[PDB]
Amino acid sequence: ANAFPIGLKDESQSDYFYQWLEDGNIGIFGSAGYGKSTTMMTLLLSFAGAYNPAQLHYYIFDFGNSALLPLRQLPHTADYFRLDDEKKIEKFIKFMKEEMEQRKQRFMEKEVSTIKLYNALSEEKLPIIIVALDNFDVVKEEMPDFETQLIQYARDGQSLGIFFIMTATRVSGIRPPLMNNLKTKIVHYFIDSSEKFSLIGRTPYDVDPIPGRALIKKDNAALTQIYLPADGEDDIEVLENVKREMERLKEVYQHIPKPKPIPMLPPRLSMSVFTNTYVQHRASGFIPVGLDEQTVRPVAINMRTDPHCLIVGQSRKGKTNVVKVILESLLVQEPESIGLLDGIDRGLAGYANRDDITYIEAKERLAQWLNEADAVLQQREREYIQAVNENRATTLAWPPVVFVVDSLLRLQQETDSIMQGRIANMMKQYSHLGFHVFVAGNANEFVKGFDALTAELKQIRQAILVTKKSEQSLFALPFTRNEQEIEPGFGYFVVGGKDQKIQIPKVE
Ligand SMILES: CNc1ccccc1C(=O)O[C@@H]1[C@H](O)[C@@H](n2cnc3c(N)ncnc32)O[C@H]1COP(=O)(O)OP(=O)(O)OP(=O)(O)O
Repeated sequence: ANAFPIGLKDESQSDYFYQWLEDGNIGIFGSAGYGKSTTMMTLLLSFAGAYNPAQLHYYIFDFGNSALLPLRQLPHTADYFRLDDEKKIEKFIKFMKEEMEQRKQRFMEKEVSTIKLYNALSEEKLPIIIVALDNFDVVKEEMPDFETQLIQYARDGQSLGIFFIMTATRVSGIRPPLMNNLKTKIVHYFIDSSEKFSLIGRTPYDVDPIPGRALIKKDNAALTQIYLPADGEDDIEVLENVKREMERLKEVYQHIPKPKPIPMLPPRLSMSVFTNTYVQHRASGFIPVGLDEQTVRPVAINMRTDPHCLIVGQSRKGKTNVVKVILESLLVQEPESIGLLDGIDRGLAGYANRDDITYIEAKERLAQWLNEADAVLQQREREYIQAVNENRATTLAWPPVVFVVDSLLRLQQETDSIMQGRIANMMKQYSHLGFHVFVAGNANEFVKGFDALTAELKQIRQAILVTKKSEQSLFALPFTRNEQEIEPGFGYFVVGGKDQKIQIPKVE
């Protein structure tokens, strides 16, 4: 449970025990082909057998030669990193900074120093995070940014319940801060004599003749034979039984929730893949518009609280795509009617033939749809008023009567003062009775328009921007000089003052 036996000490004989937490970070050292990765594999499997996946999280950085590739199958492993996975390692650095910062807040909120205290008092436990790193030499030379973070994890992490394990072929070159934080040190055979001398550490010879100066030996070193991770007579038999060992851990920890992999944005994102894999909420009155940039989770429009939405931007392709993302997501719901007013370019002609979609082009056809829409909304208004006057609980949600517009300029041309005022009144009257409006156009069109219809649209506080925040005077948002360019399938989701970057999926 606590004392993990990792090897047989040379002197009957007793096992060398590694105390949980107390013995701190582990530092595996030695020349090539002397059991650095086996010691790594023995440690990680030993801890996995005692603690749950929910209690113990691994993040294996295998930069050696795929020696820790079997450990990828473990339920304890959150993610597995290689030298080629640079973008994944960069995100991990961001993840740990946020995770450590969040930990420090929770510790300070409940007035505690160590993780052992926090988990004891708090009912919701935090997982122990071991950062396994095979081959430190390659990190030392080729990855100085990651090296800086590894020193921070070893120093500050242990108190927050974030331990660190690493193998290294050349100790001469490792910084004293990193070396000192490595509490436990497993030292395998070395070829060079100079490499051994540095691992001896402080001795009574280091003590100068000064009253008060002294060496404090906590515990003596021990010559130990490290156990193999599984029984076997050769490398293949051990590797086979190591696989069989993990199959048991998978079976034993079946109901225990597994750790989340590091969230990553795909290079290409379609609507079909977005709806199937990522979108796993499928709630009524929620239109998923795209994945968040940082967290990589579906962001959605709450139709009950925020019924209307603007699609602002210069890009014709960008706006039209966002309309299709909304139309596709609206079809998953059970709408009463959808009045699609397409622009002068007939881009959304494919949605015309589909069910529950009235394709609008001329002015006369728009008037017919407004009559059908208003007739339904008038009935809902009666049921709402009758419910309040009879002291009854009002209906929570209705089938959405949506009015999608691909072009604001086309809407103004196809309507007059009377018809524009009618639509504006419908928004004022029926916004709480399942009426929705999705307009698309340039930023200046909303601002320049002082007509009855456009005056109502400019007051809508929710929007999907497919343009820069600096290049619009509609929503007062935070921005800077060095703002990111608006590439295809990228925009901002504005709602209730706040905003966030999102990856908008392409509708084929
Ligand atoms: C990943 N290699 C193995 C995994 C399980 C069993 C054997 C091996 C193996 O390749 O054979 C060697 C010993 O049998 C096996 N071994 C360890 N302890 C042993 C022990 N107590 N008895 C017998 N063999 C042992 O270690 C191996 C040499 O060191 P290793 O490759 O583990 O690490 P490294 O090369 O020092 O560093 P890196 O992999 O990062 O380059």
